[PDB]
Amino acid sequence: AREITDIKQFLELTRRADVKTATVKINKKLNKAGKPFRQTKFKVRGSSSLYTLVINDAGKAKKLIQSLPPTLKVNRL
Amino acid sequence: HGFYIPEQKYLVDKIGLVKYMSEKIGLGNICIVCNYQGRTLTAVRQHMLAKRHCKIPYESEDERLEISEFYDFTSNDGIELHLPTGIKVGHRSLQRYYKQDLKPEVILTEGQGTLVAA
Amino acid sequence: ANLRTQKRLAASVVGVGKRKVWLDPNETSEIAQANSRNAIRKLVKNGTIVKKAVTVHSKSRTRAHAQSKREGRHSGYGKRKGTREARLPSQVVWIRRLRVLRRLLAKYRDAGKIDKHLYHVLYKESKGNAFKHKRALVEHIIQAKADAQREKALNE
Amino acid sequence: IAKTFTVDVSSPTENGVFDPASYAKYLIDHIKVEGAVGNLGNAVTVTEDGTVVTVVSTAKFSGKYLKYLTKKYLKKNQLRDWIRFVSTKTNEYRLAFYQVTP
RNA sequence: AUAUGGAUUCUUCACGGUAACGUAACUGAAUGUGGAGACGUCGGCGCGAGCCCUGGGAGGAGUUAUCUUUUCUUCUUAACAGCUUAUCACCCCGGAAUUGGUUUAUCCGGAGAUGGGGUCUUAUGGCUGGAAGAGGCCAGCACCUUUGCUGGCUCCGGUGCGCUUGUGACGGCCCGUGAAAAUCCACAGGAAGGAAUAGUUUUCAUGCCAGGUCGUACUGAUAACCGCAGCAGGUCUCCAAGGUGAACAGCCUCUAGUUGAUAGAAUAAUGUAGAUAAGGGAAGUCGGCAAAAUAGAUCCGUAACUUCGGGAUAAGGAUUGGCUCUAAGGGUCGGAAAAAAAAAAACGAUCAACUU
RNA sequence: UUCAAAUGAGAACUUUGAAGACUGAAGUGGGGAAAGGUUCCACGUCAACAGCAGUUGGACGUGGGUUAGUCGAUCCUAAGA
Ligand SMILES: [Mg+2]
Ligand SMILES: [Mg+2]
Ligand SMILES: [Mg+2]
Ligand SMILES: [Mg+2]
Ligand SMILES: [Mg+2]
Ligand SMILES: [Mg+2]
Ligand SMILES: [Mg+2]
Ligand SMILES: [Mg+2]
Ligand SMILES: [Mg+2]
Ligand SMILES: [Mg+2]
Ligand SMILES: [Mg+2]
Ligand SMILES: [Mg+2]
Ligand SMILES: [Mg+2]
Ligand SMILES: [Mg+2]
Ligand SMILES: [Mg+2]
Ligand SMILES: [Mg+2]
Ligand SMILES: [Mg+2]
Ligand SMILES: [Mg+2]
Ligand SMILES: [Mg+2]
Ligand SMILES: [Mg+2]
Ligand SMILES: [Mg+2]
Ligand SMILES: [Mg+2]
Ligand SMILES: [Mg+2]
Ligand SMILES: [Mg+2]
Ligand SMILES: [Mg+2]
Ligand SMILES: [Mg+2]
Ligand SMILES: [Mg+2]
Ligand SMILES: [Mg+2]
Ligand SMILES: [Mg+2]
Ligand SMILES: [Mg+2]
Ligand SMILES: [Mg+2]
Ligand SMILES: [Mg+2]
Ligand SMILES: [Mg+2]
Ligand SMILES: [Mg+2]
Ligand SMILES: [Mg+2]
Ligand SMILES: [Mg+2]
Ligand SMILES: [Mg+2]
Ligand SMILES: [Mg+2]
Ligand SMILES: [Mg+2]
Ligand SMILES: [Mg+2]
Ligand SMILES: [Mg+2]
Ligand SMILES: [Mg+2]
Ligand SMILES: [Zn+2]
Repeated sequence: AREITDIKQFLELTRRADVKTATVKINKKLNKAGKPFRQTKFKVRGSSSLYTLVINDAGKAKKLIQSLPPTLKVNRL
Repeated sequence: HGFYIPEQKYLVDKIGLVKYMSEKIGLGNICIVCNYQGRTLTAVRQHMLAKRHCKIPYESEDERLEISEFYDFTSNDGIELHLPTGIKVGHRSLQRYYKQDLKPEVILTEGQGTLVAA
Repeated sequence: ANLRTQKRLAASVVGVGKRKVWLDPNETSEIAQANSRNAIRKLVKNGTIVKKAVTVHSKSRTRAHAQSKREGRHSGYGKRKGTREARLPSQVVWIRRLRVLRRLLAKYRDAGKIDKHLYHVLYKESKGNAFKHKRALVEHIIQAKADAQREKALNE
Repeated sequence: IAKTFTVDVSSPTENGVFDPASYAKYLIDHIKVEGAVGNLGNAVTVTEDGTVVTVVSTAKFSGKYLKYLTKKYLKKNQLRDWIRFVSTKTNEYRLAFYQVTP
């Protein structure tokens, strides 16, 4: 239902102890400049709602994939 | 204007394909396509620019016979047609008979066949 | 064989009218065996069944008669039916004329062209159908500033 | 700004029925640029190596247009119904046969 | 049900803002007041939705003797949440006759206008999430009681007295002023309750469990209802495509849906339904009964009489195709061995309408 | 309305394809209320019924089919009882 912006507070949510699952989705889009890029969305299912962060930056994104808990179940794509 | 010389590859007389075309607008004062007859060089000239004909048609098979010298050319059943490579090509009326795949040949096992012959 | 049902499911699966459904007449033994949607599914993609093309309603003729209309093609009295009013109501041409002037005069007030005194007359004057159209207005304005410089230049 | 379109005439040509010469003779004459024919302002480029035809233009032009002048040239030479114009990938188009038998 | 976080307190029940009010919260019994619930009708304007029309581009079909950058079609985004957006109103500064502002509609201002700067309702829209992973359209592969799998592309805008509808601010009318309650919340009140080694709170975030009973098919009518029937009757409403045209009229087409109402062969009289007729024009008949003629529009002209509003489309004349033109009418932005089988390493620009 | 094919002891009437037409958005289209009560759907079937026919059917015979915290009833009150 909702979108998250701040990543530091996004990470807390990544534990929360009740968040069992999540997923990593990749979208080919093209910017205002009309050039193809990869924006990625991080979706973490909470109990009653589902948060999704939008990283239009692939790098700070793909290392955040290296920022995730070993506990989490990730559905890739 | 759009003037194009067909098969620039093959031309012998191309400096004389210029003289046969300037004889259409030069003396008798004729359009290269229409048959339209201007009274003056202005007329045929004003017109070529009008309905837009700068092109000497190569598609007309009588036009290949007329302009033939100034070139050097160097060495339907209704169902299927027959190509030089061995091809049998289909027709656009059957397009949905083509696209449709059908049942495979139904083929019995030595187990099933045997029991059916018996 | 009785193929009614197979034609019904075809409209539903394809999601198109029974009009537009094709059943291969040569396939009439195979289509017989369909009897369920997911089977029809296979048949639909297979090509034994096909959704037929939409019959054509072409607008080219209207677009022609439409194009010519905007060249002032047939305005003729014999081409008219309704009253002048019912065709383009008077009130409407008015609310055009009015809003054109009020927006006009407004613009001038602000850009320095006319002060709020010349504005207030013209407003009250226009609303009385003292102006035919937008050019007729600017004319009365320039005649209003020209004489004001005819009452200014003799006071000097 | 330039857009470039590409058509592959290989399939029908190699099998004997087609002439990229005439095809590229036709396109040049029948493209309409801001008006009637023959008007390519060095805004439209038709050139070919014989297994393919290139189309490059700064003038108004489209994928559909290239398909329209394609289908029209065929019916003129009656290669219609023996050949159909398909899009292999966006803006690069290929000429093909419906049924191919040995 | 409740637990964690956040907030609040030694100035106990928070702070900011001149104000309109603002926020993630910020004790409040009896009882009292107040709001929503809660309401005509018509008119014309304002706005939004879907539809309709329409340019460019990416697909796919159709037509091509000749012609047409062509004709048709796919190009979609839900409830919910977050940021943002409005007419009405209201707030501070200001103090206005040279009377100004201003609606299509003439209303408002020292009981404080114009003008300047702000606040708010969030109806409605815009971005983001939901959400491309869905669906849709093109090209492929295999598979036949496996079932699926693979690739591509889903794009960017325009116009308006248009249509349907929602809604807003107003207006006309009434000896007509166009429901009630359930329900919910607010405020007044200050009972009562409680901090400093700790306490209060669930109108804040998050987290946990639960949601009963019955209706749920199809018809809704030229065959499912009532007319003794599979009867030309009767029976309450929603959505509503293009063209003609004033038009939800008639006339033709698209999306969908029928092609079902015993058939063949003939073509007399009588018929029923439908048409036309020379010269005459009601001489027919109880009676112009029936039919005929007149009709749309734009212009010109329009009597006695009248309760002065009408009468009046009075009466009565002229024009109406097609085609090429002319002029007028706007918006935005810039000034063990052998053989064999088998298995594995005042301008200027631009934009778009029609209507006369 | 017409032509072919299919099915069939049998075809003017069933099924499919083809062509021609009609309703023409105030519809012969898509959904409901009242009333109907299984008429919906499928496999079988043609004595009787569908004022001709019948291989088809709202017929006959055997079965399957209606899933709600959010749509309704339920609660509230209106004229009244
Ligand atoms: Mg009108
Ligand atoms: Mg009109
Ligand atoms: Mg008026
Ligand atoms: Mg009230
Ligand atoms: Mg879209
Ligand atoms: Mg969205
Ligand atoms: Mg919302
Ligand atoms: Mg998005
Ligand atoms: Mg997809
Ligand atoms: Mg509009
Ligand atoms: Mg209505
Ligand atoms: Mg239902
Ligand atoms: Mg109905
Ligand atoms: Mg009836
Ligand atoms: Mg009875
Ligand atoms: Mg309606
Ligand atoms: Mg219409
Ligand atoms: Mg209409
Ligand atoms: Mg039938
Ligand atoms: Mg009858
Ligand atoms: Mg007579
Ligand atoms: Mg006569
Ligand atoms: Mg007479
Ligand atoms: Mg008499
Ligand atoms: Mg008599
Ligand atoms: Mg009488
Ligand atoms: Mg009469
Ligand atoms: Mg009279
Ligand atoms: Mg008259
Ligand atoms: Mg005339
Ligand atoms: Mg019949
Ligand atoms: Mg009709
Ligand atoms: Mg009719
Ligand atoms: Mg029906
Ligand atoms: Mg229904
Ligand atoms: Mg049935
Ligand atoms: Mg049966
Ligand atoms: Mg019978
Ligand atoms: Mg019988
Ligand atoms: Mg039964
Ligand atoms: Mg639940
Ligand atoms: Mg409810
Ligand atoms: Zn010519």
